[PDB]
Amino acid sequence: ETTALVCDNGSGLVKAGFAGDDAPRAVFPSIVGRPRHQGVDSYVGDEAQSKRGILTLKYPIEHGIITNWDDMEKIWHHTFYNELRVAPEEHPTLLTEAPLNPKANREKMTQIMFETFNVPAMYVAIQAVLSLYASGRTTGIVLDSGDGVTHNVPIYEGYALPHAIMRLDLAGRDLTDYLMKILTERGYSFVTTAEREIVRDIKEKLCYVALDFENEMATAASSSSLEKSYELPDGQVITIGNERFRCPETLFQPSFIGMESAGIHETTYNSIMKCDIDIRKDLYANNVMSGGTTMYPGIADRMQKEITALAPSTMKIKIIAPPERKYSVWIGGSILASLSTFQQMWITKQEYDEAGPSIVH
Ligand SMILES: C/C=C/C(=O)C[C@H]1CC[C@H](C)[C@H](CC(=O)NC[C@H](O)[C@H](C)C(=O)NCCC[C@H]2O[C@@]3(CCC[C@@H](CC[C@H](C)/C=C(\C)[C@H](C)O)O3)CC[C@@H]2C)O1
Ligand SMILES: Nc1ncnc2c1ncn2[C@@H]1O[C@H](COP(=O)(O)OP(=O)(O)OP(=O)(O)O)[C@@H](O)[C@H]1O
Ligand SMILES: [Ca+2]
Ligand SMILES: [Ca+2]
Ligand SMILES: [Ca+2]
Ligand SMILES: [Ca+2]
Repeated sequence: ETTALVCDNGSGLVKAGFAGDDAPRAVFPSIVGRPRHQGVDSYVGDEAQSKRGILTLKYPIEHGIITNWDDMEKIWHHTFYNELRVAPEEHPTLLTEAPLNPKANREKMTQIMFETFNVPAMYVAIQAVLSLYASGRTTGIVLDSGDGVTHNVPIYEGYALPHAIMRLDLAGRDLTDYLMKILTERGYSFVTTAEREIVRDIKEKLCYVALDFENEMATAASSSSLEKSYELPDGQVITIGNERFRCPETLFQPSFIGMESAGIHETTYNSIMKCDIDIRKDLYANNVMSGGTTMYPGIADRMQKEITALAPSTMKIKIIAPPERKYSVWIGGSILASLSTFQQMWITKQEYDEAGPSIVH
């Protein structure tokens, strides 16, 4: 066939699909399972998830960086052959990487696409910058927060400013774990692997960011107005009250999970302050949120409040939170891969043959 592919590999989820679609058609867990003793060769994604229990399950991307290459090769095979139902040798493939991904790492991605999958052409794009593009901008500061890592990435005239990038190893998995902890403290039992998945769903369905933590805690202590009932698959019902906003509060106050790090408002400010003073105005007016961990209701308003408190009193602050932002990286990749002016930028199989891996730089 013909259509270019966009594969946005994350710590928790693979988002894959065809350039020109408006969302990824294949979204599945970035997990590879190989047989346990009871099992007695490899499974990926939803099937791995459902056959977990007779598999040893591994995440090949850790905090946004590919670390297990053999399992990553399995992910990509499943992506092409099982999910997209394509022959990879027939489709140019755009892949994504984390900010500050080592050069040796982008090179191994490239070596594998060509030497294992025989793709005709490929490209590796930085995730946060693709999210900025998806919002129609070439200058701004992205907060990209997923399952495994959070970054602040200031971007000027199309390209990230690497000296000002901030990485925080606090993201959605840590929030899921903390929700599990605080639900356990309330008296619920969430221990099994099935139960951890339930907690992730609760997080995604019911959590939100309070505008002011203390005020919200006081409302929750004196009223039922913030309570929600959540129905488990087996029919059991639990009440979630202040856990709804205590969970994502950790993004702003990482001390809730024992981390000494600055919160996401502070890392955003600190990143802007590492940039030339003459571009800061434009960064402040173009803070784009990306990634599943930015999906909490209330997060934009809270960011607005917190950045306003840190920034000069006359600064225009604007937080942009696209509704599609679980998929902003992928959408930016799709938009980019379609541009007429991008077609020259693909690395072709023939160019790889002459130069070797470092051509991707
Ligand atoms: C000159 C230096 C280049 C570098 O890559 C240096 C690196 C060194 C390391 C440093 C950390 C930084 C990294 C970086 O930002 N890389 C680029 C990044 O991967 C993005 C996704 C990309 O590949 N982007 C490629 C964009 C290619 C497009 O570039 C343009 C110019 C720049 C802005 C870009 C905007 C494309 C989007 C899809 C369109 C939008 C937002 C319209 C305006 O709505 O178009 C013209 C068309 C062209 C096809 O920059
Ligand atoms: N509505 C929501 N509310 C809160 N969290 C959400 C919501 N939807 C998804 N998430 C969380 O977003 C995360 C997945 O987001 P995303 O796909 O951007 O991450 P990733 O790319 O796999 O990881 P990373 O970018 O950290 O490598 C998960 O932790 C998931 O639970
Ligand atoms: Ca991601
Ligand atoms: Ca307070
Ligand atoms: Ca703290
Ligand atoms: Ca200057």
